[PDB]
Amino acid sequence: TNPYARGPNPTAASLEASAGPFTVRSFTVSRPSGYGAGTVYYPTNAGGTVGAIAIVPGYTARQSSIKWWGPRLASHGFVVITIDTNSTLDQPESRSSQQMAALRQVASLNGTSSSPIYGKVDTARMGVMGWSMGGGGSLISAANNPSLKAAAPQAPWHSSTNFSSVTVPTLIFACENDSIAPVNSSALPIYDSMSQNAKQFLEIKGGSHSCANSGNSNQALIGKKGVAWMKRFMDNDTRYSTFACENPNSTAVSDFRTANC
Repeated sequence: TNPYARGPNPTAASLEASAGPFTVRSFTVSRPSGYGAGTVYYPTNAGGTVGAIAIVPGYTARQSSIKWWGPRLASHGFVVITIDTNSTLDQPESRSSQQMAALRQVASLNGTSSSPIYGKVDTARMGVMGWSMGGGGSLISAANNPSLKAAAPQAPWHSSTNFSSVTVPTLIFACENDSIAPVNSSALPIYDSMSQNAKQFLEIKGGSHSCANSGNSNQALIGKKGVAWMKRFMDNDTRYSTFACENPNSTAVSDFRTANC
């Protein structure tokens, strides 16, 4: 039996719902270590230790843009830290460093007896997500730290599209009508560069650059896919293999690709 499996067997309905099975609480990081600010979301009633995920916004943006992932993922059995960067104008390499610093501080808090997440984290199982430059930072993080278990950036933005070094299972959310980081010059070339890993491409039909942000109108589908990918790869949880790897065959998806899943 898989020691990392948490929660009831998934259904499409349970993964499309606003909340998973676990109760979620959150706190503000008192003294952020290597990044600007953070909120930690965590399950209060998981049956074991859970992996941790660090999420980074885009240029000019703050936690609000990516906050919805905090409760959505934590309610399925993850500790999620959403960050503000040291500067809203930080570039992808700095964003990646700050994302990894946030994961490090989650590990610090797991070993800090006063913290609400004391002993709640399996520090060997971690994932990275983020929007635009924060998505590029997620891909840099994965390239530089292949022990990361999963990556799921959204509408990624990076000066290079060559991520052939990435061996981490990577799901790329993309937005069809993105005019900031057009799919044809950013998200798709990034996807196509990745040759060694489980990978997936999910493009939201008609989506603007903010199509996977807080307040999007596709939270059932996007949330199902993000949770399923993290469950399958961070928890080795093959109960999620079909949800993670399937084409959802959805009229809301204008481009779907997957390989080695």
